[PDB]
Amino acid sequence: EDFYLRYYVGHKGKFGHEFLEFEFRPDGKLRYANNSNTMIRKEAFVHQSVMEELKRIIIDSEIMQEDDLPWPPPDRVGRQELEIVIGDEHISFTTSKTLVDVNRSKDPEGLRCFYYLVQDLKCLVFSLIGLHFKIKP
Amino acid sequence: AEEFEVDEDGDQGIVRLKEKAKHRKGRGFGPGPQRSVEGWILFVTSIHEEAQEDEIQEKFCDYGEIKNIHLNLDRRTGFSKGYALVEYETHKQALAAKEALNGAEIMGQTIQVDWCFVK
Repeated sequence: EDFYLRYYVGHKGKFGHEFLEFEFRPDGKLRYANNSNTMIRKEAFVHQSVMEELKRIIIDSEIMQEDDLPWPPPDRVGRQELEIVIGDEHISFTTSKTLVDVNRSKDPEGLRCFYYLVQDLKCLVFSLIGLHFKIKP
Repeated sequence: AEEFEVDEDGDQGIVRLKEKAKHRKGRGFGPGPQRSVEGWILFVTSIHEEAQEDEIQEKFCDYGEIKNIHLNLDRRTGFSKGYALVEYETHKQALAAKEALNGAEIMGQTIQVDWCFVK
């Protein structure tokens, strides 16, 4: 009832739309979408404890205190979006695709945190989807 | 594959939630268990960071035949995240483990056990 999570990474262009995206809606419905280039569209409801786990992971990462202005912006090579709502706070971060790169950029600590949180979240989603439907990236 | 069902209620639940938010930032602004394909999955939380699959496999194995166990590790620290997906062959086994293990402990820490997917 008070949590929302959305992650997207991909590229749109003349050869179509290449991307991955998952959304955890407030009522616990998980939507998983993946465009190769093959296409996967899957939906399922996760128990409240999965939702609370995600909330915990995010809170522990402390990504909510970061900001994306210092980060590389999205370009026409790729783009990623991390959108989260936890109580009163709402973030909708944006940057390019994806590590050594983050280190020599502005706010390496923040971009590193973003990087690891995205890997931890992907990991949970891949486990949920992989096991519940027998699928994968 | 299959197109997502239209979901007006859900779509508007998201709207309310987002419009109730009083702190914004980012360039972005610019009941009832459900069975999985090969069995029943439980979601385990509050797992000790020093715990490894072996310990999970061990404590859950007595309740039925475990088809899969995902004890994901933290991507930065290498320790385990704090959660795990345990999949049993039957609903009975999964329910038994769930009733017996929710509240139990692994490496001295209390864990919680629930259904992973619902209806």
